[PDB]
Amino acid sequence: DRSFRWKYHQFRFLCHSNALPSHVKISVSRQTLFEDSFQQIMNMKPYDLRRRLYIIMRGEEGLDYGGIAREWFFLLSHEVLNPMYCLFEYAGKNNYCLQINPASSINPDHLTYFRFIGRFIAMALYHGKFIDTGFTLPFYKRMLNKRPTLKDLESIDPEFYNSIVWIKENNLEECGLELYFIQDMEILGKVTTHELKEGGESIRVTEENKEEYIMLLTDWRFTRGVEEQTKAFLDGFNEVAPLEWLRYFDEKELELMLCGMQEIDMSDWQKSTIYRHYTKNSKQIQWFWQVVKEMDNEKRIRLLQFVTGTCRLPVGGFAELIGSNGPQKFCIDKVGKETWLPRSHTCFNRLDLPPYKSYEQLREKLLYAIEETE
Amino acid sequence: DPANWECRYAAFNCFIQ
Ligand SMILES: *CC(=O)Nc1ccc(NC(=O)C*)cc1
Repeated sequence: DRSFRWKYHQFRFLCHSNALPSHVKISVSRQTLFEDSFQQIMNMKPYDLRRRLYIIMRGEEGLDYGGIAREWFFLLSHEVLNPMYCLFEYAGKNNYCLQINPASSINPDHLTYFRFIGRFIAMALYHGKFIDTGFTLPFYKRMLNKRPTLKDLESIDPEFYNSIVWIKENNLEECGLELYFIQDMEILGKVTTHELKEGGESIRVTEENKEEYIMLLTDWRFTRGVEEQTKAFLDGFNEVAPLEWLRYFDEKELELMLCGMQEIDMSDWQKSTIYRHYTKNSKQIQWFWQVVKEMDNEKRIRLLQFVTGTCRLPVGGFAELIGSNGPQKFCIDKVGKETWLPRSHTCFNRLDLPPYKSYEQLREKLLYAIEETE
Repeated sequence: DPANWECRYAAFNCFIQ
């Protein structure tokens, strides 16, 4: 209800007033990083990781220990994505949508690595350090115990999302589709079928149990093949930092607490923006671009999360923006009627901006949907 | 790659402050 600054300040007090004295020593090499950090952190106690990080970069000349701290958290946040560990996959090309690999069991100790990552993420939040692993917003929603919605499906699996749109808005009794309350699952060539409800192996989906079947299938997509691994991550995280400490945050604020912010050069953002049904001179967009100028970079980067799904830009700027099909630039269009709000589609980096009446209307209704919707 | 994460600590700190 309150602002992000208050949520940040209150969370900093919890870590300050619950910190053990002295320091922990962690020594790593450039080439051993993942597996020195895995051994030493998983051999320490959860509460021990709460004492000052005294990182030893073997081979270097240790001076600035805050910078090696910022460095070690960033480099390790990218070393957990190594294909050799089979812990993570991507729902799209060019590293779009980072989600847990359901085939992580091919790593026999995988639950022990996920408990390790949970601790590593908790250490970053506890010590005010940032990561860049690239967890999706539904992943942060699970940490906040928020239930993933239908909108989140369009962010991680648009084709799965289009199937549920089609089911909801079509009388499937005319179109003639036998659907039951079941779902298959191929993990490592082993095909398994999950029952959505009690005895769903036998129950057709009709016009009546449809909206139910929709609440079920959505919840299955966010949990299938990842129940083990998610439990390991949260258990290791809760050991170091209690999960209740994040009760005030939302999924977009939690990403800010873990990834940080950049100043968003919109001389770049403006020139790398395409449109439907609009011109670069439509008084709508001439208003929109002037709104985003008066924004501070709090809400500027919140607009990025609302439209693109994350707060992190690619290294190439806004020209190398990637969607669920590959390179996809920032886009705005004429979608929605006058008494709507800005809705988005993160898989396309699209901002459905209805043609508003006045700048007063558009500065007012934009910031609300940016700050109160998803 | 320090400029990557360093720019993110600076922008974040200037907002809070
Ligand atoms: C991160 C980036 O690209 N730019 C940037 C802008 C400003 C600041 N510092 C303040 O705003 C106080 C840091 C980085």
